[PDB]
Amino acid sequence: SGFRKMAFPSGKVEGCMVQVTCGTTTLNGLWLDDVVYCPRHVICTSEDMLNPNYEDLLIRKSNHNFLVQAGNVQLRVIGHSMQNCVLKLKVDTANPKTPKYKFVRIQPGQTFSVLACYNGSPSGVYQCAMRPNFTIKGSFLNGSCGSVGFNIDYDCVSFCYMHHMELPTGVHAGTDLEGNFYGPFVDRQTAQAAGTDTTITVNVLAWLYAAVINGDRWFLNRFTTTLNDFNLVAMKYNYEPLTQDHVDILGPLSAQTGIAVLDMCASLKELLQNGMNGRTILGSALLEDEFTPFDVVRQCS
Amino acid sequence: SGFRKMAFPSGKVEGCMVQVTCGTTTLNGLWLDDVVYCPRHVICTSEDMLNPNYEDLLIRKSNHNFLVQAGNVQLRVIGHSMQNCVLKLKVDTANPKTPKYKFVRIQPGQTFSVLACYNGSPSGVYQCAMRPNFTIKGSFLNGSCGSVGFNIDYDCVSFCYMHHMELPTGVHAGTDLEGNFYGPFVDRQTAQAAGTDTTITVNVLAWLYAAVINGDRWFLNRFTTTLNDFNLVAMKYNYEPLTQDHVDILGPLSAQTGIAVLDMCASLKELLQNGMNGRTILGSALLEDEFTPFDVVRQCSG
Ligand SMILES: *[C@]1(C(=O)O)C[C@@H](c2ccccc2F)n2ncc(C(=O)Nc3ccccc3F)c2N1
Ligand SMILES: *[C@]1(C(=O)O)C[C@@H](c2ccccc2F)n2ncc(C(=O)Nc3ccccc3F)c2N1
Repeated sequence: SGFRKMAFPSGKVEGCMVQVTCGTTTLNGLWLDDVVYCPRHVICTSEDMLNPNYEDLLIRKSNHNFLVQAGNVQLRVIGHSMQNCVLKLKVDTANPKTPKYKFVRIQPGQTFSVLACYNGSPSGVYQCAMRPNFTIKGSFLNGSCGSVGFNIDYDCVSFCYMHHMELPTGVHAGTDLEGNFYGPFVDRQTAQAAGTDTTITVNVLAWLYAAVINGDRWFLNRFTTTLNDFNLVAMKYNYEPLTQDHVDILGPLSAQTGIAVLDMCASLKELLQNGMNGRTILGSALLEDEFTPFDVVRQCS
Repeated sequence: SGFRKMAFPSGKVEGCMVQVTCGTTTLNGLWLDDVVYCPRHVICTSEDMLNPNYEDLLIRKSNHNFLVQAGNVQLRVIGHSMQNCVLKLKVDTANPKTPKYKFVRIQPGQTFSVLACYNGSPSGVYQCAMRPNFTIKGSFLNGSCGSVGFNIDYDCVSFCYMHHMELPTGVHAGTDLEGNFYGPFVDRQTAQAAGTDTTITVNVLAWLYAAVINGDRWFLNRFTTTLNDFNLVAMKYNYEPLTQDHVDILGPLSAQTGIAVLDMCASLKELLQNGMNGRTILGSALLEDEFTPFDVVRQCSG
């Protein structure tokens, strides 16, 4: 029993973290096979980040203008390229600790573990959700760029995120491992608007099932609802619309608890309209939306 | 910016997790040098846990009755001994992945990372606080016993906790790495009272400092208090009394934010007496106490 925000064991990813330096700038890199991936803004100086011309800046750089360090040992760059917003520094030696890996571009509402790093060294690990507005609510300080997000499937590491910036509003933005930003963000020191964020409805319902499995049932009510009627309330409270796909994804949790998905929706409608009235669910005074149905199943089983 | 419950990277601990089987019972073990550490209840059957005589049960066990497996590598058990509530199985080979380590008995209020494991395989990592009543609020299922809690200092792993049981109340109990339980708990399937739990006051104040560093300052007030005055409110609200030692440990955060500790105490007093009025602090509608002043410094600067 007990329900916790749980990150994946980070060992397979720790062995891939390197320090990347280009002039005065030092950030983190991911060494997989003979390639080191890192944010391309590593090639920018203070007077460049307002509107950098990355193609021009990268031309002024040579393979030897990048110092890559894995622990104490220095790696040698034999070819540099730019793929969207990521720099790919090809090194002469393959990382012997390269795990079985995949690059995946996750969907909003999905979760992953962040291995926060500083100077190529892992500092901590925590679980994040990709918000519906494509930002993440992380914990990042200067030097944390190049830190990655990932999921594990048995022995396969699926890398899905690379940290690129903290927006002026304190929220975090980054790319997939092909350098494509999640959301409308760009790699420049400019005020950028994140969309209106919404609550991940299917994740709140999954967490309500996690609470039922762990003994917290006070919120289960005599009322019920329809999918279209529930969405009327959800739209008022800035919750993302619930589809039949979301109901289907919730099927295994519904079966384990004996609680119909629409009945759990009925309980959630009353929690939104009437609030929690100073009560807690799984140790929280707010409705939690950063656990997917898969996160609940794998933690409870 | 941002504030999160952050665990230590678990790689150095993953290389130490093994599977330990004794008859039908399988749980996790910790392999450091040529010793495998695990809960002594591994030698019990379902109908032994009511009141086991561990010394008598262990006498019926020989080295070959313990099957120890690190991945697919089978370890050969050449010695066995019981130290308090842990079994120490001597194996014929040193773990090549043994990191630099220490065994520590943490104090109540201190935090640590838990690497939850099943069948000797790691499944997740999360941070826990050793509650003032010596329980932890974790996430453990059947098969999780033998999972460890730890802290990392540079390259050194300080193992502080081994999981042994979930009480009927749903909370978790275990030992340090010398097999001494935290709290009054025993390793038997019996109803056991965890005392009244109290809130770690120094940790709540540290998190209020973390909130101010992150821009959350609505709760800051034009009031001040004294140590004894604050403590009359802390005793009313089941918060542990604040001492000058806690004040001193908060020193760095007070210096960084420019907010005196007794002034932060006055804000906490107003929050205890008036609630949060439906507002949030660092993404929470509750006062948080599972972050120490060290956890705040490591994250807010580091
Ligand atoms: C990242 C790096 O490590 O190089 C760090 C990251 C950052 C900075 C400060 C606090 C947290 C945090 F995650 N970061 N944000 C922005 C940038 C950057 O290179 N440029 C920049 C500056 C200001 C606003 C937007 C922007 F893109 C970095 N660098
Ligand atoms: C642990 C093991 O893996 O052997 C598992 C742990 C447990 C059980 C169920 C849910 C969560 C959880 F952490 N556990 N709790 C108790 C015990 C045990 O061996 N005996 C027992 C049973 C009930 C209460 C106390 C008690 F000691 C285990 N074993």
